[PDB]
Amino acid sequence: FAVVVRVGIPDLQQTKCLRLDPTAPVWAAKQRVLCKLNHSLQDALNYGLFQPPSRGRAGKFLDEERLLQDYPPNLDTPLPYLEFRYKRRVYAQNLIDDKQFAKLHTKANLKKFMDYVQLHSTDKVARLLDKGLDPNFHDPDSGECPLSLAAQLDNATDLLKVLRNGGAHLDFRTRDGLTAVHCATRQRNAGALTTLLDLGASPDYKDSRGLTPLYHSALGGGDARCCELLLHDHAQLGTTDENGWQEIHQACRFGHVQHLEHLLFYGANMGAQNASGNTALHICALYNQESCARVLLYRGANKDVRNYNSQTAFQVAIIAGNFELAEVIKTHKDSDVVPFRETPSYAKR
Amino acid sequence: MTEYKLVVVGAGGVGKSALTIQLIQNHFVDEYDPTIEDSYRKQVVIDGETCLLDILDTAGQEEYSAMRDQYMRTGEGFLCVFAINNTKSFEDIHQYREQIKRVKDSDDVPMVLVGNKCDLAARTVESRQAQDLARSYGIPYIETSAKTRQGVEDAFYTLVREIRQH
Ligand SMILES: Nc1nc2c(ncn2[C@@H]2O[C@H](COP(=O)(O)OP(=O)(O)NP(=O)(O)O)[C@@H](O)[C@H]2O)c(=O)[nH]1
Repeated sequence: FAVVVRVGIPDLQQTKCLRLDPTAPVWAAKQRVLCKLNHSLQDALNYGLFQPPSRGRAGKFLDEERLLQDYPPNLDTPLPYLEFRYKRRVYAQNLIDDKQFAKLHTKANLKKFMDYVQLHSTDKVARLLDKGLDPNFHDPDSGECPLSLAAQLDNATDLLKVLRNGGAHLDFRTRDGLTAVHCATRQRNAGALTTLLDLGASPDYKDSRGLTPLYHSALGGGDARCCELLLHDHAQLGTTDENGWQEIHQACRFGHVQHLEHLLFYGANMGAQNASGNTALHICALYNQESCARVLLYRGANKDVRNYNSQTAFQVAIIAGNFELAEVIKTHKDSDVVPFRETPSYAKR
Repeated sequence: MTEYKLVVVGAGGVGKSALTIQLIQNHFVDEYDPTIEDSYRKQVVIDGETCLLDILDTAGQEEYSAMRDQYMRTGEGFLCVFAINNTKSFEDIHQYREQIKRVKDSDDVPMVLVGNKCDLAARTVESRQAQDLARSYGIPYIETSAKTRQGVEDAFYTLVREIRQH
């Protein structure tokens, strides 16, 4: 259970004592800090828990997806001490003129930098980072950050590696709350997604709404390679939206049959029900997605499940006018089911 | 410039958090949020001098009674807060005063006696009894209401004045 932690917020000139749960993700502790600060900070999602530089150690941001227990507390203080800091560029073992740093980060120069990223001018980007540019910023018009923009370009691996070596945070979110991993996934940029994961970016990053990149892929459809890449890198399944739709519910509503098959192969819970009690098969019946319903039945979905309206998938299909789909459900027999031959293998990193 | 460490010391639900919010954020906290330990810093001008205030809002519950020793050592002055409606808080002030003296190990520590919830109609603590207690202690007594911001600036500024004396 939870422990008393002192969190310092230097931007607010405040300290707060929170109970934080070490057996829960850092993300969860961050949420608790944000709540108790009733006065919302600007671009709050970018603020992160921070381990202050101690003796013979450097300052580091806590990993959002890692459990809080992974960061054992400094014993220097009577209570454990963390800070809540904006995810600014870290110039570890770097000292530069305040005005020179100010000159580097002018609106014009940040726009120039974003132009270099867009033009794929890797060497010019690297030289500016070498001189101390902080890549953790937003373009005013686009709302993109350098890393999120690079993640949408072809052959982005060079830019992504250079930006990360130059201090770009992998979880820096855009004005809309999306990380670089979200952006690569949405654009179906498999090369950029693979490099982000190779660089240590988590596959479970949450957006403003709490939806992960994998969830976005299921909503988006199209080339299913990115979906598979996330799942292969141990992306977590079973994320829900406000109405309790999981990834398979979304894939089924829109007929994204390739996304569905990947999700099912990697262990998605077929019996998960949303707020209405509808399973993925109910969703197929509601939206007349016969291609998806066949996959669900074939892989062993339970067709007997009733929603909270006491309706089976079959009954939902009939009520919706999907008579051909309903006959596929009715006609199906248990002997038809073929369980997956092989269990998934996952990426080493 | 000077830095003054002010510690708000008081029983649970006495208005310590509400007083601190009024001085710093100029706003009244309606709902009941229990405190463990909260710190605020503010730049103010008192008697023609600009001074940084270090304000420590402490926990009224005995659950976090462990932290009491550390904050009493660091803080230069204390605001002992009791609710005018609640008699228990008034009686608890003696314990806090003794602990401050014991940890500080000095007869003279800057202290200010605050009676909160002045606005509440049903007052179970007379002004005179509080004034008598203040006189025995040799420190000022202020009646402060966080809801109307009445005397809030006076109580904190008075304590800064007490700190200046020693
Ligand atoms: N009318 C009135 N109500 C107050 C005043 N101060 C607090 N309250 C109300 O009564 C409750 C007690 O205030 P609060 O600041 O939580 O007490 P505290 O001094 O922080 N004690 P602790 O933090 O240890 O729980 C609050 O929920 C608030 O709504 C006050 O000066 N006047």
